[PDB]
Amino acid sequence: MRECISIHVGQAGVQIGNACWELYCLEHGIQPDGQMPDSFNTFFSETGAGKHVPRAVFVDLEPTVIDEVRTGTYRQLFHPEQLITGKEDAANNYARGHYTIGKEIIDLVLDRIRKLADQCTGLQGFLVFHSFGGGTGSGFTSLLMERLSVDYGKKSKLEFSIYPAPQVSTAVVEPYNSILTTHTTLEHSDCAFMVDNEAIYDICRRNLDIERPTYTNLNRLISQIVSSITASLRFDGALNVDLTEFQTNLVPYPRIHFPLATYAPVISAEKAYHEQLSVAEITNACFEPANQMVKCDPRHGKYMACCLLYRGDVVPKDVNAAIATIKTKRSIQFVDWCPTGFKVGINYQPPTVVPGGDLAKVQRAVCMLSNTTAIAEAWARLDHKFDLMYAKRAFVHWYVGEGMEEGEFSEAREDMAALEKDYEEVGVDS
Amino acid sequence: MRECISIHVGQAGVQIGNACWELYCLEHGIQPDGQMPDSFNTFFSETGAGKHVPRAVFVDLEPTVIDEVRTGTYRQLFHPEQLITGKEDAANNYARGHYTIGKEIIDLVLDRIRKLADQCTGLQGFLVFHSFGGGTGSGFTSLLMERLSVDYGKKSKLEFSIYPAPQVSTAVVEPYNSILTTHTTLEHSDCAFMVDNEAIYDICRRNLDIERPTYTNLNRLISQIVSSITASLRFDGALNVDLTEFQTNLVPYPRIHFPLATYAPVISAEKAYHEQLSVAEITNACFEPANQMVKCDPRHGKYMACCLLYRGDVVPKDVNAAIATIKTKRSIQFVDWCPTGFKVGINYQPPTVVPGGDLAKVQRAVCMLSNTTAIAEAWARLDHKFDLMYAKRAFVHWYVGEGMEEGEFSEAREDMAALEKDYEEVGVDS
Amino acid sequence: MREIVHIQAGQCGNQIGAKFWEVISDEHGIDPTGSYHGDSDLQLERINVYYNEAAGNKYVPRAILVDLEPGTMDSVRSGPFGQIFRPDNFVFGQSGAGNNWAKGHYTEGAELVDSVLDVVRKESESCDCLQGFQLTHSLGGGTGSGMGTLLISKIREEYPDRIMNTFSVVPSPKVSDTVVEPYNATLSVHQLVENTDETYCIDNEALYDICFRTLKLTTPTYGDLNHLVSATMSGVTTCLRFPGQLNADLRKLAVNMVPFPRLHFFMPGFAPLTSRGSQQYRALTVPELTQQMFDAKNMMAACDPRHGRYLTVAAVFRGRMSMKEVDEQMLNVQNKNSSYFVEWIPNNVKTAVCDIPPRGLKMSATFIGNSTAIQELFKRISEQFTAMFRRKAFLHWYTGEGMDEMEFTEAESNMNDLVSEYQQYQD
Amino acid sequence: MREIVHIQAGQCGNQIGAKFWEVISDEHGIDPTGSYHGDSDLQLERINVYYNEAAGNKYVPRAILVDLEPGTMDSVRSGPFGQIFRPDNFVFGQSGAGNNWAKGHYTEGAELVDSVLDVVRKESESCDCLQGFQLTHSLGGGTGSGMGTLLISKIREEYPDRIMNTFSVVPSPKVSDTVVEPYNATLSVHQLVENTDETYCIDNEALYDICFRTLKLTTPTYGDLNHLVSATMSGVTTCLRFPGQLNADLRKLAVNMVPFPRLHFFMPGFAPLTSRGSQQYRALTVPELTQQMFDAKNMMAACDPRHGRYLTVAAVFRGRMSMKEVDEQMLNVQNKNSSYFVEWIPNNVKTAVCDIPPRGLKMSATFIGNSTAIQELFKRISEQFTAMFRRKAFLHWYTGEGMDEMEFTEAESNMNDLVSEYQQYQD
Amino acid sequence: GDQRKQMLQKYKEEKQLQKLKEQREKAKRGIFKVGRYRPDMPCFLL
Amino acid sequence: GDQRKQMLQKYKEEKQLQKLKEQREKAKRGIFKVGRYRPDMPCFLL
Ligand SMILES: Nc1nc2c(ncn2[C@@H]2O[C@H](COP(=O)(O)CP(=O)(O)OP(=O)(O)O)[C@@H](O)[C@H]2O)c(=O)[nH]1
Ligand SMILES: Nc1nc2c(ncn2[C@@H]2O[C@H](COP(=O)(O)CP(=O)(O)OP(=O)(O)O)[C@@H](O)[C@H]2O)c(=O)[nH]1
Ligand SMILES: Nc1nc2c(ncn2[C@@H]2O[C@H](COP(=O)(O)OP(=O)(O)OP(=O)(O)O)[C@@H](O)[C@H]2O)c(=O)[nH]1
Ligand SMILES: Nc1nc2c(ncn2[C@@H]2O[C@H](COP(=O)(O)OP(=O)(O)OP(=O)(O)O)[C@@H](O)[C@H]2O)c(=O)[nH]1
Ligand SMILES: [Mg+2]
Ligand SMILES: [Mg+2]
Ligand SMILES: [Mg+2]
Ligand SMILES: [Mg+2]
Repeated sequence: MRECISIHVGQAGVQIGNACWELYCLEHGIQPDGQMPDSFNTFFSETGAGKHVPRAVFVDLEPTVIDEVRTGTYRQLFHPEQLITGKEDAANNYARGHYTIGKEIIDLVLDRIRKLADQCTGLQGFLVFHSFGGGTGSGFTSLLMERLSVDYGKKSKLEFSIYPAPQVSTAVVEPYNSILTTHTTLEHSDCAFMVDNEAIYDICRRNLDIERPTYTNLNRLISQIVSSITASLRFDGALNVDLTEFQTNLVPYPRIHFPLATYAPVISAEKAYHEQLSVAEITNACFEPANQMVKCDPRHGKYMACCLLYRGDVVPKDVNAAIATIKTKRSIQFVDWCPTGFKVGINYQPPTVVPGGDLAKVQRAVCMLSNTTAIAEAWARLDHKFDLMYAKRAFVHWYVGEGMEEGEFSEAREDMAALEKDYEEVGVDS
Repeated sequence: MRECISIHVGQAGVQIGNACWELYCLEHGIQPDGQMPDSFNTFFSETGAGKHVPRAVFVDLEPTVIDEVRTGTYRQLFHPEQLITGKEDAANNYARGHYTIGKEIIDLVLDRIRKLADQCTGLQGFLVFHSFGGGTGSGFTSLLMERLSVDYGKKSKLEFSIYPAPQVSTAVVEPYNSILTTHTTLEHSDCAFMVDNEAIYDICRRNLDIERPTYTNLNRLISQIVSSITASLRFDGALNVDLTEFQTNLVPYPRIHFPLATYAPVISAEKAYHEQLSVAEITNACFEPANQMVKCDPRHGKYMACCLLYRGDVVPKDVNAAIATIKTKRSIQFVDWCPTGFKVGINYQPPTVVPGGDLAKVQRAVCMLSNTTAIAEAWARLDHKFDLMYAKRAFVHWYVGEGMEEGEFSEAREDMAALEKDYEEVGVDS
Repeated sequence: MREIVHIQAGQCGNQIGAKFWEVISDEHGIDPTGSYHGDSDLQLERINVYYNEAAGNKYVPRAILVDLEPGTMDSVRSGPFGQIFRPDNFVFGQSGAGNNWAKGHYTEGAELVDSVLDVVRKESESCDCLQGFQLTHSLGGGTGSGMGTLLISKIREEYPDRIMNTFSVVPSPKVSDTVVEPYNATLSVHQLVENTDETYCIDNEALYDICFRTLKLTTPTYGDLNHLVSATMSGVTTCLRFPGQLNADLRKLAVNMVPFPRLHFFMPGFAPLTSRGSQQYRALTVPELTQQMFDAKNMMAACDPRHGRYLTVAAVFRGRMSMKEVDEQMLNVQNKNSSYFVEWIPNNVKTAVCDIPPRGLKMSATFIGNSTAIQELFKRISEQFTAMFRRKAFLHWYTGEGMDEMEFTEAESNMNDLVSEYQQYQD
Repeated sequence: MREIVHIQAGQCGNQIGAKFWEVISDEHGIDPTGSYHGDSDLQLERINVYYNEAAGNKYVPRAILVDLEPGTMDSVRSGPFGQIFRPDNFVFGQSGAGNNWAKGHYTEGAELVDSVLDVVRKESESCDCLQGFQLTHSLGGGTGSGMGTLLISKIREEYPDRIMNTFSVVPSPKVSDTVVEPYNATLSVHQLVENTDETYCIDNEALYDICFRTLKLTTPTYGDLNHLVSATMSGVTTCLRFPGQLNADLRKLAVNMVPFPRLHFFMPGFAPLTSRGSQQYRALTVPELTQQMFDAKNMMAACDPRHGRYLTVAAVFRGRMSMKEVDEQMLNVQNKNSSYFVEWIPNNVKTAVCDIPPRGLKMSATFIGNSTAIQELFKRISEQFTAMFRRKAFLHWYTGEGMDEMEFTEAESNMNDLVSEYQQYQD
Repeated sequence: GDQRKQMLQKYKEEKQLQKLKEQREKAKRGIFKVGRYRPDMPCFLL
Repeated sequence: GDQRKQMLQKYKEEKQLQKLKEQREKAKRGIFKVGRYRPDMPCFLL
């Protein structure tokens, strides 16, 4: 039971999914060919005799990142109907991902999702992976969200997204895609996690002292986050957390479902020896402003509810001690209407280390998912960039040329404005 | 006992019969020369010492396919006077196969069938294989139907036919032959099955991932269907479905006897490893419009009776579970006057795999024969083609030139119109 | 000597009878060859009630094997304990009914039924004093329903003062594997109402429910379902076959369970039924046997006894145990559940107790209940029949063999009348 | 004979009950396989109060294990003594409430509560003289709190004259586990006020504090906390299970500790509790047991008894003991602390003496105290709820399954009424 | 605040009414139960 | 609807008449049939 289906959309989603499934195969002992020489039933379906297939679907309108999987070392893990390719890439266009190209490939992926969810008996939700700025990862992700909402309904919809960085982004039309996809994210998603590329970059530069990190480290860190999310469900612990439990304890209002996932401890091999890593200090490091994996300032916001997902040799003793010490600190301050704002989960399974990775093995690991008002200012600057581009009507003709109007841009902008007002009015004292 | 005679007429009939007899020789262990290096009595009659002769007759007005059989691998299987051969083909002309060329060979096929039928003591029925488009497979098959009806009478007649597609069609004068042969099939056949080449190509190209399928793959699929139908006669299982039982359970009204065949699983060797092939998923796949053996949408119609033929490692438990799940789905419509609409047969013999075939070895197999109203629209488009060609009287002179009146075309048109009216009447609720 | 002649019709009846003869020969210690190899003399004391003395200390069942397909005869013969049967008793046709009540009752049952009457005659005068017959069949098909029903009519014409038990498997709305179940079920019920003394409405879906939830059986095949039916219809006649502190033959249960002639459709049951895991966590006492018996979930009918009133119930107990406990338990069931029992029949329960239990269990029980819940098991069949009959669906077949729509109308009328009678006596 | 039905709800309730069955099978000499291996006949003289006789001299607990996810059932079964439980008593769903009182009380818990009621009906009818039920659950969760509260409501509807016991762990501000603790705590305390006969206010903070300073245990996991709660439960029930020089079952404690029907929230305590280092430096006598049980440190609630007035106090002693010694100790406690005991009740301390001490201890006692100090335990929950309720925080979840804010409002009205009652009887 | 407490009393009354209605509906036909005997006390001369 | 039930009664009557005629025809000569003796009961002074 307790199944959860992973959906990977776009290049970012597909690569993060490749890292995630590498990590899961290492976790459960599955070789890349799909063999085991129980608890793996969460993500892997047992077929026939000793053959495990992951409960995943990989979709991209271009076939390069999927043909890498079809010819890579994990080519025998999936079967071809879990790896769906289009003809023309969305080409960083929300319009192409949502209306023109997304329409002839949505039916097949929804059929695959239906066939996958029929096999599961205890489906807990969906883990959807995408990027805001990507045309596929915005448009087709939004289309798949609305189809899943009208199809499955009450099933939990958890998604991970790569929120564009304040200074760094590889696309010129990035804010358009971000606003366009978030206008439907606000209602078709139950809990959306954002991970910023600049934050992973400088976390790798400082904590892991990697001078030249690529997207491989990005996806490995994101895979560690998702593994810590699902560890309370793929193993056993003194304190278990389920996905619906996670939503209930983390989402205070229907429109406030955008928590910040931070992970600790991230250290190289050489710095692990000199540190006697206790639960208290990694818990403190989770609240440290430079360890947040979104480039924002928690000091300038208020924490609303944070979920603490411990794994390894962790006991409730020092967890409670660390939480009390965090409470006694005035730099980290919570909202007045949430006297208890800590959701706690302890798992006995330690985080596995993938060969070739830069993360050193640790007895204890923490993945705090804090819902805070400090993320409003990131969307504030995103709105500023959107307004700067939209005043001159730049790049709008590209979206209009294939079935979109200015009205959708205006309504998405005012929807984000209402969201900003919502964070402002929930962060205020009573 | 429980013998059934297979009659193959025309090129399509002869080639499908070649596939069928290759499959049956593989099923019972009969070597191509007719030797065993019981349960074969349904189709093979043991002659002399260790020699098995198929209970089949191969008739074609053209010699080419029959002499291809006479010099092929299975030349020793059939004795020559079963393989009946004319001089000139019907040449895609119903009149040639019915009145001029078919009348000089009809006595020989009838007395060969007589010599083949009095030999067996428990003759169950006739399995006539033909095609609607061809001149022989229409005219001569019709003539043989009247002769069998006036001679054998109450004995069952299961007829396999190839139906022209909306697009895939290799004969210009095809609709004329199709209408003319159905005008007699309506009353001289007990349960005429329906197969469309375009749908079989579509199934092969999506499921069996064959880019370039030929007629041999098509006949392999059709032969698998026929073997699944006759497995109850040829083997033993939890539930046994006879031919008369089949007709009683599938045909609600005397003129509505045109069920849609389908098969599941139809997958390649590389596909079967990853997929978990349970009873529920193949049962769902039989109702998938993508897997229909005829190009028509079951959604636009409503089911009237289904004959689930299970073979392999199948238990009645999950068969009942799958049928209940099918009942719960709102997309699969059933008529109100059929509260129970699933005739179920479970057999122990798994489907044998032809060496060199495209199908994969599977533990379970289903051949679902559904008497649906979706075939009315395929008949309607065939009727539109027929009367489009008839308004200009094109190709009519060819039929009139060799003993056929103008009135028979109009009377066959009226008969098909009455058939459509009957389907519409039985579709409406009460 | 209180003799029972067993008849099997159809594949379902033949397989259930094969398992019945399996369990009976196990109880009386008859080996596969057909010779006695038991240890207790009580096995041989009443061996005649189901068997015939052959030459050389060999016992042959008093069973008649009827079908229209030779395949089931071959399958029964090739199975275990299949060799004990007399080859003469195998009466089989060659065509098969094909789920046609009309065929098996009028067309090809007409010439096959004479041989069956000849064989059942020879068996009837081969015995000292018979009390009746035991037919096993199913209602969904045509051979079972039609053949066994015509056979029942002929037997009751020839033997009208003898009992007639029909352990007839009835169709179910969930487990429906033939399309013409309503027609055959209604036509067969039309004459089961008037031509038999006790009918045990076995259904497949309740057997599947027992195997799923009670037995915790992962993959129940037909072997387990037939095992359940065989155990129950062996416990019905254990009083005939074995000594007991309170005896009850078939006629006595017929008297105590049939207040009015048309209400003889009983909902059977068995106890104890445990999974392998819960075998050692369960005490084996009379109160828990009673608990399992009167559980509406343990029934082998598509009926909820909570939806109606019990007219009469029968508890044919088995094993060494006390009459005080058994009878106080039956009394207690009647007292605290007076709403679920009919009020104009005090002491709704009849109790029988036997000394020799089924093999492997130190005590056991067979539940038989004449409840008004059977009305809705017949209503579902009646409404499916009515849906299939307004549109004349599938009727060209049945009309093809001389049957007319008037017989369908009278069968529907008779079933509706029986449902009305059960509703009337439910109040 | 005065038997008790034990029920576990949620993960915390299941684990605490599992440790309780561990310690009580150790006390009664039952091995993990369920076969008696004790030495004294007193271990079987009253074995029926908790264990049901199974065939084969095997004992099964009268326990029903309830949760909304199968993980806790699998963890309980796979652990030690997990094989002793009856498999059908494992009533589990497939989703889990997800820290939602609504999902545990109305939507998905209420779907599963019917099976739990059926199993507890089996357990209550199988036994001769039932006296009451025990339920172990949390208050900050959705499964435990909400679903066990629904279960208590159903049981009281069905068994209004049987006592109700509930060992409830309540949230505390220090060890705050979830974010929706106050909602579930208030909604559960609401119906525990009128449905439970007596409730024990346990919390994880006081148990951790015990393990730190009294036990000197460096890294106490949840097993130690469950062991403390299990020891308290066993000490409460020992008068039923074992003899003594002055017996007091749960009804005696209820009538001597509940002066008014809404004041039945107790602070449990156990003596002696020692570190391994300090075991040999302490005399083992009644005065030091009495000083330990009355210490504000030994309480199992976040409640300082010095801040309130003891209404009634129960001290269930276990061991070979003088009665003069215990009685003089109670006089010294009630006289040196005349300002800490309520003044309109003379004899605030009840005494019960059992002659069978726990395993490994020659003398032990259990402290139960009905005090006005529960008022601040309720007030912290109430003020946390209020802080979360002006701003309408997390109410969209609970409103999603079909409640309204008026239900919450009447819940805090009830809790504030209870707080005012405790305050006004404190004076 | 008086309106709020009046609405609270009305809500409590409605809940009590529907609970009593459900109890009345349930009490018409008790559920099927089965247990041990509970024999009646013997009568003595007095 | 009364016509249908009258026709049903007529059909039942015709079927009963045919069945009675068949029974009368059969009863004229019973089938050849053989069993055991079934000895007569002894008579006693009374
Ligand atoms: N409980 C059981 N039901 C069975 C068994 N075999 C068949 N059946 C049920 O019997 C029903 C159909 O009746 P049969 O298979 O006996 C058909 P019959 O041979 O009587 O007539 P035809 O085969 O149509 O001539 C259908 O519901 C089957 O599920 C069995 O072993 N056990
Ligand atoms: N004293 C103990 N406290 C426990 C134990 N397990 C959990 N808890 C505490 O109880 C609280 C968690 O409540 P539960 O896990 O019982 C929640 P439940 O399973 O009933 O609801 P869902 O998790 O929403 O299904 C939290 O304060 C935990 O620290 C245990 O074994 N002992
Ligand atoms: N963290 C992380 N981000 C990635 C990775 N690959 C791509 N991205 C992000 O994805 C954004 C662009 O979207 P893509 O995923 O590359 O493309 P797409 O989703 O297929 O949409 P199209 O641009 O229309 O093809 C970039 O701004 C990157 O920040 C990756 O491996 N790791
Ligand atoms: N599926 C399938 N269809 C075939 C095959 N061979 C022929 N056909 C169909 O047969 C139709 C034409 O009839 P034929 O069988 O070729 O010719 P015929 O039946 O011998 O009649 P004549 O043309 O007069 O000789 C075509 O439309 C084909 O679709 C085959 O091997 N497989
Ligand atoms: Mg891309
Ligand atoms: Mg040709
Ligand atoms: Mg049959
Ligand atoms: Mg839980």
